[PDB]
Amino acid sequence: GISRDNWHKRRKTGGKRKPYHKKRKYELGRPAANTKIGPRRIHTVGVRGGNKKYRALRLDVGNFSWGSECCTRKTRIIDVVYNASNNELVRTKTLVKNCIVLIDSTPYRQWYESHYALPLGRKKGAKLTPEEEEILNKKRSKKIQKKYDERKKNAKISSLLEEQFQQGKLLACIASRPGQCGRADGYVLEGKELEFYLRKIKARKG
Amino acid sequence: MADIQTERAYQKQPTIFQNKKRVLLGETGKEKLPRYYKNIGLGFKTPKEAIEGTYIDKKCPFTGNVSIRGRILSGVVTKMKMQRTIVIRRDYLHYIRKYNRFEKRHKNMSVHLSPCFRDVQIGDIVTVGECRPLSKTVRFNVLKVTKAAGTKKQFQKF
Amino acid sequence: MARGPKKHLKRVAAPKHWMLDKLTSVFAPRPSTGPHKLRECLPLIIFLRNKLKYALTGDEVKKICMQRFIKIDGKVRADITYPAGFMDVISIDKTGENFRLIYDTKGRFAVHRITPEEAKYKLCKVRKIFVGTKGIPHLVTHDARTIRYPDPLIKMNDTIQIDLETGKITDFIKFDTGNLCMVTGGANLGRIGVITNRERHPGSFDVVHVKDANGNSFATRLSNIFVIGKGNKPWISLPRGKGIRLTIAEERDKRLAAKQSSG
Amino acid sequence: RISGGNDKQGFPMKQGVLTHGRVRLLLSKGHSCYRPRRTGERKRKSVRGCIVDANLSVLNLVIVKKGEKDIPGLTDTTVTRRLGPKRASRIRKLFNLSKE
RNA sequence: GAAACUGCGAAUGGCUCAUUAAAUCAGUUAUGGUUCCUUUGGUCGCUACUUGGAUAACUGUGGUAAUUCUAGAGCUAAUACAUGCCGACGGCGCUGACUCCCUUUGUGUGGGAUGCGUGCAUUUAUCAGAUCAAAACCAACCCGGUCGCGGCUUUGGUGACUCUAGAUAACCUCGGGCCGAUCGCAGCCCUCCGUGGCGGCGACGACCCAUUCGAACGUCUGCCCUAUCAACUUUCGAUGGUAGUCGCCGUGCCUACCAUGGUGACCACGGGUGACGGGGAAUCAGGGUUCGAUUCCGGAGAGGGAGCCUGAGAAACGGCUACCACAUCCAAGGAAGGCAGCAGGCGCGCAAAUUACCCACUC
Repeated sequence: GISRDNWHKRRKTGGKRKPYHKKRKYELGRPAANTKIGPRRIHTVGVRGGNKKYRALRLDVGNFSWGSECCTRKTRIIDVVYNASNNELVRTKTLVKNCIVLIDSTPYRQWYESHYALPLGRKKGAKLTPEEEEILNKKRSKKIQKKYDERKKNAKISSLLEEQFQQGKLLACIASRPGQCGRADGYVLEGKELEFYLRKIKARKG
Repeated sequence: MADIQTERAYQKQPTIFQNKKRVLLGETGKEKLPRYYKNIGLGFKTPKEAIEGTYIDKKCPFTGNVSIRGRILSGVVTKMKMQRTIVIRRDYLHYIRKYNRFEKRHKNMSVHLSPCFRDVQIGDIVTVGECRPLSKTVRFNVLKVTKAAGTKKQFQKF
Repeated sequence: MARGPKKHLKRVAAPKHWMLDKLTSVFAPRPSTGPHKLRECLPLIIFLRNKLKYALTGDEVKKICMQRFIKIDGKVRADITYPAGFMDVISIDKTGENFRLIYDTKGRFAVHRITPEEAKYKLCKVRKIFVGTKGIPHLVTHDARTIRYPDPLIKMNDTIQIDLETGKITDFIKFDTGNLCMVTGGANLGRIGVITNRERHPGSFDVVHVKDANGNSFATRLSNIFVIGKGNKPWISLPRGKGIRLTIAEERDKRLAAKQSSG
Repeated sequence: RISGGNDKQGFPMKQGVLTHGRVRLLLSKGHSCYRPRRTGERKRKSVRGCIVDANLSVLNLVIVKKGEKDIPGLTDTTVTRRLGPKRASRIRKLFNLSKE
């Protein structure tokens, strides 16, 4: 049907070539996955040698790494915001490798606040004191405050992330192939990559 | 030089990572990027401009994702209107055995030329080795450039 | 068309060293898939029918094997086209005799009878060294045998000795200058000599120079050299003619002078 | 209960074809009205839809509840010996045997 | 031990030469850019003294002019199909109520209640990988010793890896990765009288390495006649760049954006060929000319084009679906088809054998 051959097309000189044989089965191609945001729908295909391949049609969740902090957790996927290859892919919300996405900040915030014994995403006292202060302060015999200098002297986060945590969403990049692995999975944007894509997002519409 | 992110997607070397911890540098600073590079083997030497440079090129032999294997060849630089690729000419004699005499022939190759070579000119001599297919018509990559066994660029004092 | 693997062999396409006649047939035995390459083996049917002559037809070979009489490397084999090859031992316990496959100096397998205490071991050339999970070291031989926990001095191109009842390593010979070897491919096939120089090239093939007992010199690609003894002495018994490769004029003169072949 | 039938020209009825006409379907392993001669075989052949009409050669029917009267031969005749079970748990399940 | 279910093979062999001029093919090299039934060698311990329901052969009743067409009813199996323990968790890292000793903290300790994760495969992110030349001060100390001097250590391999092995945080495929609810011969040893087991020989099966048989894609050089063929290709992808999709994998293979390239008198581009390529054959002082459909090797195709199931392997035709050309049977509703296999026939033409016997030999 669809095929990926080299012989249907012309040579260096601009000259044509005639067909050598009928279409062979090892020259095959197949339609694209076009993965959307939505509750899990995966289908499987048999491939050359009798092996199996996984094709994701809908995904709602992924695995993401905050490489700066050595933290990775299972996280909800919210939206797609930039695509370097084609604007119709963000207009129709399709998920592919090196796409830029928004993810839920919560499991990183909960890891940080319990690891460093400090607040992160907080606005004002009404969202600090009335509950869950007992995550931050407890009885800690000979481990109370000064021994947390192992934590507190390296706790400060970049200003570009502290502005994202207050809105409840982080920017991330997809590293897996979702139409081939069945998974959507990647890493949190940081530093000069975050400056580059914030300029590109703002310069397109804002 | 001062900017390299001229594309719609961010440009970086794979296998290099930048720490977002212990970031203080005071009134001055140093390079946030270390550089990846490798030895090619076969008695070739890596150019200084690959180690001291800041360019991104995935098809580069010294700083990218290619393996040099099989045949090593040479030819004369003859055209360079494409970007990061050039055309070289190879000339030879063919024997026709009914007569006891030779015939002159040529072929052209398109080859990939990275930054780190930046003073090449038409009529220079270039050495190349095989790769995996790099594009439709490209199979070879530049390992060394020279102008030995010939006249100077400008006057004899060059 | 060719839609999958082939399973026949024409008799004019078969390996020259089997010495098959021209006129009995169209086909030859296709060697069974196994430890040795199709070009480099001797099918068991050609050894029993054509070399030893214990059977007049392929059916008389089939009813020797199905009685469980034939052992190769100490294991009973019922397959009549099994690919036996260099350094293997064949034992026939019912007639009371043992053989080893070694090249004649004209580049073909000799019949070579051996004593039952020499039928207990074989020599193996090393093909590969690698490390598996939990850091365990592995070895691979020229006949597909895989060994765990080899001695850390055993490197590429070396020769190891194994006992056939247990399959474990007993002793080894290093590849270095002055050791005795046999040639296992090319035009020099079936010659014996001492290694005298190795010349190396980065990419393409290394070349070894070898010296004869009579002082002749010859060379080949490194893939054709098999080491068989530390210094001057072999670890195996050797066939008539001992790898010396005399020329056609010397061979004429001994055939006239010795009056052999019932003169 | 109505269990199926045959058309004129002998074509069978099959469940799920919602018409009084006949149709041609590409049949494959696991459908009724076909028996494959090779692994992976499919063949296109004629079948009749589900709706009952005057056109049929025969209707198949099964008695799901008996009346008070007896229909001659069909409902007088007592059951045959069948064949007994062969799996061990099946024998225990028939005779209510203990696990020991 | 008929039949039937299940497993394996049917992708090899045999036939022909229509298409096809850098294509096929030959010599030479490469997968550090992939896949691989079987054979051979590694590997095979993070209700359980044995689970579930349901069909074929068979028995019984039918429909159509007709086929290796099949429908309704009554029974019963598994190495078919689907579930799922037991045994051998006793892991080691991270938490740390409390507690003890020199020094209230910090900082050096040894214990430690209690939670969480903890085989190999799979997806992503991070860490480490040790070796070199020469001195002088300072905080704190390894150690020989005590209130300033001597002396050092740790997977493997290639010409070359973003290799192999190792450590950390998570994922995990489920109905949609592995870790045996299977079969046949001889019997055994005992806190032992038929019990707890442990065990000899196998047979079949399955995830992962390495082999063997290959297949696929790529490198360099090699071709018959023609100018009454001189310029050609180019978002209708032509040459190249960046990101991606698809695929067993490299790649304009395809999509979006961008650049303006690529080949030619050393003959491109176009047309012809009673053109399948090579090993080879006839003739021949020396040099040549002509031929090669044809038993070995490589390629292509089963009336003409196209699409696809099953499988490790096919875009298969002694498999299937449709259009186009032929054409057989009919109760006019319908059903069935492919000799460039072996014999045999018609047509063509100057032009080519028997509708014989057998698996004894070679495989």
